[PDB]
Amino acid sequence: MKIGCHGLVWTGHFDAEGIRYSVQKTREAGFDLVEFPLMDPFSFDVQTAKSALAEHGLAASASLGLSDATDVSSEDPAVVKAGEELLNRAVDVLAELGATDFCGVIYSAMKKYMEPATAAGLANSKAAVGRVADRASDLGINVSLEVVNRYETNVLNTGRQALAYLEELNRPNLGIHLDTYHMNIEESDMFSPILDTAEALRYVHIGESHRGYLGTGSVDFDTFFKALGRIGYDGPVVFESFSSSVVAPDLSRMLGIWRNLWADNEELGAHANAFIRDKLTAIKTIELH
Amino acid sequence: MKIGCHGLVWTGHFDAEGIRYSVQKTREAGFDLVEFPLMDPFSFDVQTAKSALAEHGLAASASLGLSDATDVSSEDPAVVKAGEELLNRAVDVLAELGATDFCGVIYSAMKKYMEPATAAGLANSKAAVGRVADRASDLGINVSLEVVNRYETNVLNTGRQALAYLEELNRPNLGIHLDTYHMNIEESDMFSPILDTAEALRYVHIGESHRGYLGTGSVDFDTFFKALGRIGYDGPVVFESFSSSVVAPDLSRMLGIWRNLWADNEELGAHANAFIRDKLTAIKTIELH
Amino acid sequence: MKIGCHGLVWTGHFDAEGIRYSVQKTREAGFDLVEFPLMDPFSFDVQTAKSALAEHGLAASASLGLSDATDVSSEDPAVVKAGEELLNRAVDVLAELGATDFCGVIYSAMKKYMEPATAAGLANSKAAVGRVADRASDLGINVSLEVVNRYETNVLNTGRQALAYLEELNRPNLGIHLDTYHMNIEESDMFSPILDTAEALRYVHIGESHRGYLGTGSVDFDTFFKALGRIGYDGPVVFESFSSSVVAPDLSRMLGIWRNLWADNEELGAHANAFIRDKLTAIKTIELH
Amino acid sequence: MKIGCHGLVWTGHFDAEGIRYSVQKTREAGFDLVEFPLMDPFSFDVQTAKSALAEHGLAASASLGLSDATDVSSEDPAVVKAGEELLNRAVDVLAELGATDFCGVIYSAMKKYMEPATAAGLANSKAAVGRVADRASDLGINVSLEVVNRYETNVLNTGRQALAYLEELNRPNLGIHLDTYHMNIEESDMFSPILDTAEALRYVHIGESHRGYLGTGSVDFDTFFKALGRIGYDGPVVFESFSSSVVAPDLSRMLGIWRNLWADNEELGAHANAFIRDKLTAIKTIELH
Ligand SMILES: [Mg+2]
Ligand SMILES: [Mg+2]
Ligand SMILES: [Mg+2]
Ligand SMILES: [Mg+2]
Repeated sequence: MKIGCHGLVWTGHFDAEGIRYSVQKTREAGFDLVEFPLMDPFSFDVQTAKSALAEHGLAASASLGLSDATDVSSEDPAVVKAGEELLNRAVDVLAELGATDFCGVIYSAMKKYMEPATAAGLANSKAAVGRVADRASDLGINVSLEVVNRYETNVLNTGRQALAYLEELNRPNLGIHLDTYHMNIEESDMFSPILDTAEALRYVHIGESHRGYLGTGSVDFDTFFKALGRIGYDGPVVFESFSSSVVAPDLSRMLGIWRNLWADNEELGAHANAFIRDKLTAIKTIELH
Repeated sequence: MKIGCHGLVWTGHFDAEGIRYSVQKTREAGFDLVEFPLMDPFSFDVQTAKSALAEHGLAASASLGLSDATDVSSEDPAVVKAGEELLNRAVDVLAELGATDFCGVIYSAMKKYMEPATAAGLANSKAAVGRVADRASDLGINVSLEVVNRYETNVLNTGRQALAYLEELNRPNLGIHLDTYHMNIEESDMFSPILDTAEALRYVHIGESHRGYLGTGSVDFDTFFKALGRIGYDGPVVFESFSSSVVAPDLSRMLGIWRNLWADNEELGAHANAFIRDKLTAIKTIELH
Repeated sequence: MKIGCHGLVWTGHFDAEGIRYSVQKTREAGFDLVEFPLMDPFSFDVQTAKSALAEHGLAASASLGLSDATDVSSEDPAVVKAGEELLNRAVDVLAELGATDFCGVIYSAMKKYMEPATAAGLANSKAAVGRVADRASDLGINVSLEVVNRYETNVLNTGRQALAYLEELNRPNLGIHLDTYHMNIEESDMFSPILDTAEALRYVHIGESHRGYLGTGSVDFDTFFKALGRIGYDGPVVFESFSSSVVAPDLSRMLGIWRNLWADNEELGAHANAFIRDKLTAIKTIELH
Repeated sequence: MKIGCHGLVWTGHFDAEGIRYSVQKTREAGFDLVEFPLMDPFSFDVQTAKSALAEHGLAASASLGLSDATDVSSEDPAVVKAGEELLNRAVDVLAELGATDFCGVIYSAMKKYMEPATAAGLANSKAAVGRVADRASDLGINVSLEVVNRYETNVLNTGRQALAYLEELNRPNLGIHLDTYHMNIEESDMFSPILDTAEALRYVHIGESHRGYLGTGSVDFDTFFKALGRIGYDGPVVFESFSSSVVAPDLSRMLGIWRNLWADNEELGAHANAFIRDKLTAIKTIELH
C-alpha cells in the first residue's frame, strides 16, 4: 500500500516548476506517492516528472476530471471522441512514467449536471471507458472510476452504482475509486460501500467533509479505515485537500473551492501523512484482539 | 417550537390542488407546519393556502431559492432589482397568509457558481437583503438566510460566514437558517455552529446526508439535537427530503436529484415526524440526569 | 423479529404482582415481548406469567446472571452443580411458558471478578453450558450467551471470545447475545462484532451507554442497526434500561445502578419501542435505493 | 499543556528499576510527562524518581485509587483516617518531586461497590478531601477528582456530580479530572461535560473505550477534542492504557484487565503521543475556518 498526496495540496499549475515543487513537498511531507492531476495531459512535462520522481524516490499516479468538451457521457459522438482522446493521452503519460494507476471522474464530465443521465449517454460512457480500459490494460495500467457526489456527476454517485456500471463492462483492470468526502454525502455509511465494493475497490481518496484538515470535519474516518482493514485493502490511500490558498485555474472553480481551509500546506501535508499512517497502524492491531 | 415538513415532499407543483394536497398530507403525517416553496410567488394561490391551512389547523412558512435572472449577488443592477422584486412579493405572500417566517437562499442564486463571489456582488446582495428585511419587518415577518453548501452558493457556506454577513446589516428580524444536510459538508461539527449562531439561529432544516430517510446516512443528528437543546432553540424544525417522481423537472434538476431514496412519502413523512419529535423528547431528559 | 422490553423497566420484584404489572406495561408501551429476569427461577410464578401473557397476547423470554453460589466457572464442582441446577430450572420455566429463548450471563457469575478466569474453571463453564444447551434443545429452547463488559465477567467480554467458546461446544441451539451497552466498552466498533458473529447471533439488547433513554448517551446505534440489517438478523431485539427509580434488591446492586436516569417508565418505554421500530423501518429502506 | 503517559503503559512494579524504565520509555515515546500510579506512596522510591526525571527531562504527576482499607467515603472514621493518611503521603511525594498535580479516585475506594453511597459517607468523603486539598494548597499542589464509571465508584460518576461535590467545598486548588474511557459510559455526550465543567476541569485522561490503542474503539475523540479546544483547556492531557501484557499485581485486577490489547508498548506509546498531539494541532485550525 502506498500513502499518497494529491497535487493540489502544493500547486495549481503543473508546469516544470510545479512538478518539481509538488514532488519535493510531497516527499518532505512523508508521503510515498504523489497523484498528479492531469487536467491537460497533452502539455504535461513527463521528462521533468520522471526526473523529480527519481530524485525524491517517489511513486506516482494520475487523476483527471472531464468537462463539457470531453464528456464521454454525451450523446454527441464528437464530444465523446474528444474525451476518449484526452483519457488515452493521460494513460500514455502514466505508461511513460512507469506508473500503474489512473483514476478520477472519467465516466462523465465533472460538473453539476442540469439534467439526469440519458440512456444513450450512459451507453456511450461505458463503451468509451471500456475502450480506454482495454488500451490501458495492454499498457499494464489500472483504471479506477472515482465515485463522486450529485453535484459533480449524475452517473456514479454511490459504490453500488459503480458496481452495476462495471458489471456490464467486465474489464479486469477496471476498478472503483472511493473518496471519503463524496461518501460522506451519498453513502448510507462508511463500512457498507467498502464491503460491497471489496473486489473492485482499487483506489482510495482520504478527504474531510469540507476538504480541509483531517479530523476537523464530520467524516467518519474511524469506520472507514476499520472497514478497509476488514477487507484487507492493499491499494493506494491518497490524501486530498483543497483551499483557496492553492488555486488551479479550472479545477478549483469546478470543485467550488470558495473558502480558505488552510494557508500552510506544509503543516497540512505532514499532519495528513501522519493521520493516515497512524490510523492504518492502529487498525492493523484490531484483527489481533 | 413548530415541527414542520417541506411541501416538496408531497408535491412538485403548488397550484390549488397541490396546495390542498401538501397541506393535508403534512397534517396527516403529524406535523405542525408546512413550508411552501415560493419559487414563483406571483402565481401562488394565496387564498387556497389560507383556506387549507385553516381547515387543517396548520401553521405555514415559505422558502425559495433565487436563480440567474434574480441573483441579488450579481453585479448587474437589472438582475439585482429583479431578484429584490421576487423577494418582496414572497414577503407579501407570507404577510397575507399571516405567516411569520421567510427563509431559504435569498442572498444569491441557488446554483453551482463557476467563479468565486465578488466584492461588488456581495455588496449588492447585502444591500438588497437589508431592504427586503426592512420591508418584511414592517409586516412583522422574520427573514432567515439559509446556509448552503459550496455547490448551491458561493456566498454563505458556513454558520460563521452568515454571522459576519448579518453583523454588517444589523437587522433585528434578520436570522440564520441552518440545514443539517448542508452543515454535514461545510461545518467542523454539529455543535459548534449551533453554539456560535445561537443568538441569530431562527430556522432549522432537518435532512440526511443524502436527503433520504432520516437515520440512513452520515448526519450526526444526535450531536445536533443535543446542541439545539443546550441553547434552548425554540424556532421551527422542518423536515426536507426530495424525489424526482414528486418534484418538478426544474427543481429536481436544480437539487441534483438523480436517485430516489424513497417510494412512499406517507411512510417517510410519518417516520420523519416521529424521528424529530422523539429526538426532541429524548434530549429534554438530558438536563435532568 | 420480536421487539421486547426487559422487565426491570417496570419492576424489580417478579412476585405475582410484578409479573402481571410488567407484562401489562410492556403491552401498553407497544412491545411484542417481555424478558423476565429469572434471578430465582425456583420461586418464579409460572402460572401467573402464562395467564398474564395470554391476557395481553405477549411473547416471553428470560435472562439471568449467576452469582458466586452458582458460578459455573468455579473450580469447585459443588458450586458448578448448583449453577447448572439453577440454569436447568430456568430452561424448564421457559418450557412451561412455551418460550424459545433463554439468555444472559450463564457461563460465569455476573460480577466484578478480582482474578482472571482459570483453565479448569473455563472447562467447567463450557461443559455445564453444553449440558444446559442440550437439555434446552430437546425443549425447543435456544440458549444465547450474553457478552458483557469486564466488570460483569472475566470470561466472555467480546463477540470474538464468545465465538471461540461456542466453537468448542459445536451446539446448534447455542448462540450469542450482544448488548449495545456492553459492546460500547469492549468492542472495536458496532459493526465488526455483528458481521463476525452473524451465524451465531440470536439475541440483542438495546441499551444506551449509561443504560438510560435511547439516544441520550454515546452508543452508535446507527452503525449497529445498519450491520444488523446487512446480515438479515431476525432474532429478538430487546430494550434494556435501569434507573434508581426501579430497584431490584440484588440486580440493581450487581449492575451498579446508583443514579436516576429516568422517573417515568411509561414515557421511557413508549419512546424506546418507537426508537427501535423506527430505526428498523428506516434501515430496511437502504436496500433498494 | 503537558502531554503525558500513565506509568502502567511501561511497568506494573515501581521499584527503583521500574521507575527508571517507565521514565525512560515515556521520554523515548515523545511525551512531556509521566503519571506515577502511587498505590503505595509509603514505599515509593522518591530519590530514584527525581534522578530518572532529571536524566530524561520529564515532568511528573501522580494518581491513585483508594481501597477498602483507605475508603474516605466509609462511615468508619478509622477507615477514613487511614485513607486521608495515604492521601497526605501521596501529596508529600509530589512535593518532594516538585510536581503540581495530584489526581485519581481519592474520594472513595476504586472498586465495584455493592450498594449506593450514603449521606454520611459522602459527608466524610468531602471533609477528608477538603483537608487533603488544604494541605496540598500550602504545598502548591492541585488536587483533581477523577470522575469514574459505576463499577469503580458509587460517588462521582458524572462531571455534574463532581461539580456539585466541588461546589460545597469551594476550594481554589480543587478541580475535576475527566477520563474519556469513563465519559464514554456515563455521560450524555463528549462535549456537554467539557462545557459544563469548563472552569473546574484541571486534568484529562485519554483512554479508548476498551483501554487499548487510541482510535480502535468507540470513544468519540473528535467531539471531545473539539470541545476541549472550545473552552481553551490548558491542563495535562495524559494517555492511559492497560493490557494483560504488563500487569500490576493489585491494580490490574482492580481495573479488570482480563485481555491482551497490545504486546508492544513502544509502538503503543508513540502512537498515542502522536494521536493526542496531532489532534490538538488539527483542533487549533478550526477557529481559523
Ligand atoms: Mg477525490
Ligand atoms: Mg434546506
Ligand atoms: Mg443486557
Ligand atoms: Mg483514568
